[PDB]
Amino acid sequence: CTCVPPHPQTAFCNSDLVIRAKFVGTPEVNQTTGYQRYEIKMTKMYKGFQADIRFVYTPAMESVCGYFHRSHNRSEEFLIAGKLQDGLLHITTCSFVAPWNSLSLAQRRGFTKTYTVGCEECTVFPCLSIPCKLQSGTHCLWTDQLLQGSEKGFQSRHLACLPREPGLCTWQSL
Amino acid sequence: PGIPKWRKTHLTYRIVNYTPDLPKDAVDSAVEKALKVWEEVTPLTFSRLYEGEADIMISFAVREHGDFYPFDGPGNVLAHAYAPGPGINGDAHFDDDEQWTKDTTGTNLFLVAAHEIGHSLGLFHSANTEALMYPLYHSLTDLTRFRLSQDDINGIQSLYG
Ligand SMILES: [Ca+2]
Ligand SMILES: [Ca+2]
Ligand SMILES: [Ca+2]
Ligand SMILES: [Zn+2]
Ligand SMILES: [Zn+2]
Repeated sequence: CTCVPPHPQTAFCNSDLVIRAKFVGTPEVNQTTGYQRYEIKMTKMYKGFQADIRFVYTPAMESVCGYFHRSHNRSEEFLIAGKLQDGLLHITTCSFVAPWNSLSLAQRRGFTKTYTVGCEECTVFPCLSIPCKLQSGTHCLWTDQLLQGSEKGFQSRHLACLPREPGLCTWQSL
Repeated sequence: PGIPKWRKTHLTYRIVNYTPDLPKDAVDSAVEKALKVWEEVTPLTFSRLYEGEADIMISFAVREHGDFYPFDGPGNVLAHAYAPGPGINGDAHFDDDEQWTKDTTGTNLFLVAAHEIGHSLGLFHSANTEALMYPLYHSLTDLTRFRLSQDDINGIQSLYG
């Protein structure tokens, strides 16, 4: 399973559900769907109030993009950003999932109130190669991966892609 | 328990689907070094089939494509694959809603493909970011001297010696 991890903004905007929760148990594997399930408890909800949820579903094996919870729960709260498919919260290897306390303030702000600001006219665009190519005034080029080698970098931890005026989005600080 | 590995050293493969992103010649080349990268450090071998059932079946697809795990259009998941075994086990799948490239100016088939083959051979994801078995698309400046991580090597040699 090969991913391009997304920016936190992109995680937020394109997730149906964004919650903070603790993993409470071992995964249970449901053959019949090819998916496994983690029992969580939702400690706050940021996106999705068109729901009340206490399970998380992901594929059963790593190779096919299944998420394995490394932590064994200090009662770490985890930020989970994922899709609602047929009532169920779904995540994969590629989904944005991370311990809450490891996020910067700049990310906590944003997930709380600042990300939804640029959600749907602005786009964060991942740069693979370094010609890169900007698509439009509404795209921000995400260069953390190329420049510092890992998506856990500056644009991702302190910046968001917000409007300046209509037709123009720009990297902006939280 | 349960440590999946091919019990046969001599393996077989087939490119069944092709992407339009690249020439039909490009797709093939990409796959060859993908396997040769593993072949180099193991006693494995690979033979190509153009017909019928190969062990590792290579496919390009979009969204629903005959398994439990729909692709998700442009981005995010680029590909996935299956551990050794019969049938869909061993196969590898690629999301054609990506733009597969011979170079790194997009999503490099060779790089993605060799990672997924590693799965088909029985390896899991690594936590080392330089490892080919790392799940986040690396995308590097000169494919010339891409090298197999030592983790990678140890992993595949631990399975096949
Ligand atoms: Ca995809
Ligand atoms: Ca197979
Ligand atoms: Ca394509
Ligand atoms: Zn993988
Ligand atoms: Zn598939």
